[PDB]
Amino acid sequence: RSPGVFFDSDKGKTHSSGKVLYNARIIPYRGSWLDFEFDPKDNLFVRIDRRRKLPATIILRALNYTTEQILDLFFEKVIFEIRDNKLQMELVPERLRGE
Amino acid sequence: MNISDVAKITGLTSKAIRFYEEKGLVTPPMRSENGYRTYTQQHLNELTLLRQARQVGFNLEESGELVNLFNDPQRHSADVKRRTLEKVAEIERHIEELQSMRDQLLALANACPGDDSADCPIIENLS
Amino acid sequence: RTTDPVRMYMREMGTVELLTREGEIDIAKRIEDGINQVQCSVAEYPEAITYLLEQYDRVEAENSIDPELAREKFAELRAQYVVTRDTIKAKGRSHATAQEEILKLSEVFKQFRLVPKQFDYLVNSMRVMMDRVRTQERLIMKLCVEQCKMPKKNFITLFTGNETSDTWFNAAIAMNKPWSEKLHDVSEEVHRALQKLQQIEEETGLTIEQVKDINRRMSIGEAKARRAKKEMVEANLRLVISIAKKYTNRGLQFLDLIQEGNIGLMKAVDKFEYRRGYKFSTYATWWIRQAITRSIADQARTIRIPVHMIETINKLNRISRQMLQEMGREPTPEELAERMLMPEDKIRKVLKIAKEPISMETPIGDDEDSHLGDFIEDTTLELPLDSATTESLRAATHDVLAGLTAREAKVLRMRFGIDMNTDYTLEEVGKQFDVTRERIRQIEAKALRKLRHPSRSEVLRSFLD
DNA sequence: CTTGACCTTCCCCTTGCTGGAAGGTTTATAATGGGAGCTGTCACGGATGC
DNA sequence: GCATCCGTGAGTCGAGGGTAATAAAACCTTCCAGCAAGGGGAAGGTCAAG
RNA sequence: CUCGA
Repeated sequence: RSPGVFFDSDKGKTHSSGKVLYNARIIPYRGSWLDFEFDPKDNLFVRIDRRRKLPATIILRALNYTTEQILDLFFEKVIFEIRDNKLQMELVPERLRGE
Repeated sequence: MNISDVAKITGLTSKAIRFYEEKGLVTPPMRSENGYRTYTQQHLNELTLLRQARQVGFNLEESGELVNLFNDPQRHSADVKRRTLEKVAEIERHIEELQSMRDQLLALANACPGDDSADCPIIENLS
Repeated sequence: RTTDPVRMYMREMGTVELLTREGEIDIAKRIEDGINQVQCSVAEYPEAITYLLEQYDRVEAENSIDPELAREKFAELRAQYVVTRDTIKAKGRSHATAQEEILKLSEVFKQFRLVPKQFDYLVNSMRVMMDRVRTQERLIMKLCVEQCKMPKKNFITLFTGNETSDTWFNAAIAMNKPWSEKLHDVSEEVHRALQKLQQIEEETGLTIEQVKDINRRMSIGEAKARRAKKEMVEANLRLVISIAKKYTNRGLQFLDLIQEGNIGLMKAVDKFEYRRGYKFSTYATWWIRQAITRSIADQARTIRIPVHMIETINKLNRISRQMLQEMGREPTPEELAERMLMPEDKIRKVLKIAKEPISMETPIGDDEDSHLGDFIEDTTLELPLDSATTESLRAATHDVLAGLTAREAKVLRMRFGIDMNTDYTLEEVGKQFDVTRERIRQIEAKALRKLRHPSRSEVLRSFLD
């Protein structure tokens, strides 16, 4: 195997009723094998060097990130406005597409 | 004063002192709350007497009674002079026989010049 | 939640704290005050008198001390003992003047010259006497409570009473307790065993009450000494795992080096003097390194090499390490003996002892189904063709001896041990027939001349080669 | 068949040590928490632990 | 009770090659062998007459 | 480990 990054996916065979789980490895030429994988509860998980499972944002808090910056790095904010006791949101048309 | 420091004062081997303790020659030394020989000046005097007695020509047993004639305070020196005169008489008896070997060996080493021959006048006498 | 034992050991040693510079001085003062109670409390016992007697009578016939100090510190104590020994019997054992002479013979007794064998000798003397009186008291307690059934509340009213005379034996039976009025059959054990305790009384000269506080002081001082030593041992338990990192050269496992270094540290604690102004890590490193390097040369080898041969191997290996850097070529033994200043056959002898054995389960290709233990031929077995000819030879020897008639057959069979339990010599077989030694040999020679004639030994020609 | 005379090998012994083997005991500036090895199989049965 | 975690399996028979690495030092003690030439003796084996 | 059925 060449060193680098590698996105793999089992075709089934873990949980019933489909639910393909896309894992993701990082193979170095020498060192530990950082690993990411999903879950049937659609969570994220980290397996450092094929040890036991661990919630994946615990490697983000270790990198000196607060839980405000973690949500800023991954998501896309929708701003609300409250003026004279009115509930009016902002809306770009690209977000609301197919609901 | 252990067994290695008395080897440098007199000159004996460290095994030879244990040998002289094994046979009956010297005063037995004390132990030091463990298996270690300790030595005082009396054993030093006995050993520097015995090394000189070995170097002048006495054997192990007449020196073995010479040391006992040195330990006691009496040493009535008539038998001392008797044993020294017996020793120099023994040296005379050895040296007369050894020079007799010399005289009997010089009378046969006259011939035999040392050529490439196959006969020798020396190899034929004793054969 | 773990199974690695080294994590368990380091987690267990992690709870304790390291020591500072003055902490070791504090624990050394604790150890010295633990042993000083045993030193100043043994001065009221006749075993200390025996120690004084032997230690001055040893120097009677005789920093390193001057001999005049040894002639001075062991001289006046004998005369003071002479004045103290008879005056305890004068009008009372523990008086205002007799106990002052007790403190006199105790405080001038500090003439220590303390060597630990002649210090532990007195404790080994006292402990067996206290165990003697303890087994006598426990046999009394075993007979009276468990067999005579008298209660311990009514037992301590007179067991603590005298323990010298038999007033305790016949005074508490005024109260009947009629299971314990049954003593006229079982009288003959308790007073006859109390004669032994009276013998111990007359041997020590001191009573029952005034000897138990001595051993209580011994127990207090010894417990203080052990509890002082335990903290110094447990505090420096990181120094041993700091030293045993390096000796993990693969003879022993990692934990065995630590367990040998702990015994080295426990030897180093009892030897360490704090008077010289040296820190403890200056001293204990030697006693840890010695214990590890001793166990790694006595153990950790299958064919065990003695200790002095390891030095002869290691000098050769250090010189053979230096010769590769110097010359650049691998040294032959002939030029190696020039550096070692040894005969060459000696160096060829030392280069044979090594190479610890191969495991019989190792694979000799690159496989995992063919181990080395499937190639080793058994050589002790007798061959099946050499075990079939040795029966035909036995049958042919049983055949050809039948033509020999009556005397030469038996002496030929038991002369060579044929069909006998063992072999017989010439005189042991001469004593069987009549007496004769030479006649047996003549019969043997005639029998061999009968066998060698070519009319019977034609079959035994082809058994030869 | 019997007696003494001779043979064999083998074990112990004579001095004045010396060489070697196997075992035990210390040494005082200061040193205070390991590291090697594993990741690219699949399919069960059945303990186990909230 | 049920998701999850751990133990145990995974074809037979023949060839050939193999069978490796590196780690103190001064002191003390007892015991055994050997060596310069034989001497001595003890437990077995033969010889030549009678 | 490589090879043969």
